[PDB]
Amino acid sequence: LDNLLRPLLATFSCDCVADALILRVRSELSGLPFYWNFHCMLASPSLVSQHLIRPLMGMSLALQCQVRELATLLHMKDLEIQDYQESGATLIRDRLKTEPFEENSFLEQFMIEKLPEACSIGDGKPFVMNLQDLYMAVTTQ
Amino acid sequence: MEELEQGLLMQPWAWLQLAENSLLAKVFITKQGYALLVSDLQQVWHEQVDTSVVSQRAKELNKRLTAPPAAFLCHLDNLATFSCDCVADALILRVRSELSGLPFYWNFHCMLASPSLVSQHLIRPLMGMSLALQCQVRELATLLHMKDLEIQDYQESGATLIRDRLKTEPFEENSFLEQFMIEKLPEACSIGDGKPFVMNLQDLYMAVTTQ
Amino acid sequence: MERKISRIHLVSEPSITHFLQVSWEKTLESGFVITLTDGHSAWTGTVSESEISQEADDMAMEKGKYVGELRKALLSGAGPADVYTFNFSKESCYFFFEKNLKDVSFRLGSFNLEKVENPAEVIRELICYCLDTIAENQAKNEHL
Repeated sequence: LDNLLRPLLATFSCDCVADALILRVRSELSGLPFYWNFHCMLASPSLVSQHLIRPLMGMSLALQCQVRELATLLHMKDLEIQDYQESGATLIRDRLKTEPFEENSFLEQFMIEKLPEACSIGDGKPFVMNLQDLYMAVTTQ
Repeated sequence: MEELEQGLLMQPWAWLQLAENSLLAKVFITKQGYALLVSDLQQVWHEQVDTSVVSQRAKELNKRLTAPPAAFLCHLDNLATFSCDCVADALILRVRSELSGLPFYWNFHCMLASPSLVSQHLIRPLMGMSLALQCQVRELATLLHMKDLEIQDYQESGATLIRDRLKTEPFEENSFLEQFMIEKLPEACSIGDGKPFVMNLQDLYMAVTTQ
Repeated sequence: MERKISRIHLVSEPSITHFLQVSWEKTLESGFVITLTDGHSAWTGTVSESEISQEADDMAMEKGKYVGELRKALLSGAGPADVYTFNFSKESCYFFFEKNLKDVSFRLGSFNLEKVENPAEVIRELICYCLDTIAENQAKNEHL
C-alpha cells in the first residue's frame, strides 16, 4: 500500500455511504490482483482544526509577512535606483526601467486583475504543488 | 434569510475579548434577522435568526423592555461584556450591552457549525487566501527580480552608489524563504488569539469570499 | 417630608396640561403618594418599599440607581438626553410611564390610580402650596 501510494501522491474508486467515505484499491501484489477498501468516517473538528484551519491560517499570516518583507525589500531597491539616477549621475539602456513600488496600488492591480484565478480552489491540485513545504513547516512550528 | 447567509459569507471576522478567552466572530445583521459564525480556533459555531425569534428571546431575556425586533438588531450591529458556556455543543454566547441607558441581554444559541459552512466560511477562503498570497509573493519576487535587472544595468556601466547604506543584495527567492523560515516563521505563523488574523487579513478574506 | 409637583402631558391628551404631584419622606424609595389632575378631575394612588424593589429587581438594576430613574421620571429630574413618556386611562385608572431611546419607548413602571371623590379640594390644597412656594422664593429673591 505504501509503495503503491508514494509515487502516486493500479486503479481507485470512491464511494460514499451516509457520512462515511470508502476508498477502494484495485492493484496487484506478487503478480496476483490485490484489493483493499479504506473505511473513513467524517474527521472530527479537532483534526480539521489541526490539519486544515489552523495551519492554513498560519500560512496566510506567514505569507502576509512574506509580502510585507518583500515590499520593504522592494522599497529599498527603489531608494537604490533613485540614488543612481537622482545623484549617482547615470542612466541605463532604458528598456528595463521599473515603476516605483507602492503596495496599495500593487494590491489593487493584483485584486482586480489576478485574484479571480489566484484564489481558485479548483481540484486542490495547485495547493498541493505550491504550498506544501510551507504547510509542513507551519505544522511543525 | 437566504440574503442573511449571503451577506454572512462576505462579512469579515471581528475579534471578541471574553474574560475567559477570546473569540472570532463574523456576523451579518439586517432588520430581517441575523446570521453569525463564531470560532475559538479549535471549534466553530453557527446561528441564524429571524425577527420572530428576536422578539420572543428578547422578551424572555428582557421581560418588560419592549422594542421592535429591528431596533435590537440595530444595536447588535453597533456591538459590551461577553461570557460563554459550551453546554453540550451549544456555545451559548451571553452578551451584556448597554442600550437606552439600560443593561441588555442577548444569548446566542450557537450549535456546532456544519462541515459545509466550515468549508465555505473558513477552509476554502483560507486556502484561496494562501494561494492568492503566494501569487502576491510571486509577483513581488518578479518585481524584485525586475528591479535587479534594472540595478545591474547601472552596476554594468559606471553608476557608483553615493549613500553607503542604500545597498541591496541581489534578490533570490529560495534564500529569502530560508531566512524567513528560521527568523520570521515562528512568530508570523503563530495563531495566538486570532487578533493577527482580524488585524491584517480581512480585506483578502472579503475579496476571496466574493470571488 | 417632601413633596414635588411636576407638569406633564399624557400621550392620550396632547393639549391638556396635567399635574403630577408626588409626596414622600426624603427617600422616594420608602414609598410615596401620587396624584394626577387636569384642572377638572383628580386621581390618586400609593407605591411601597417592596413594590419599588420588585419593579427594579425584575428590571435587574441596583435599587437607588432605579430610584435615580424614578426621581428623574417623577420629580422632573430629567436631563435633555432623557425623554420620558406618561400614559393613563382614566377609565381603568392604570398609569404607566416609559423612557425613550434607541427609537422606542421602555416602560419604567405602573400605578393603580383611583379617581378621587373630592376633586376641587385637593386642587385647592395644591394651588395653596404653589402660591406659598411663589411667595417664599420671591421673598428670598428680594433679600438676595
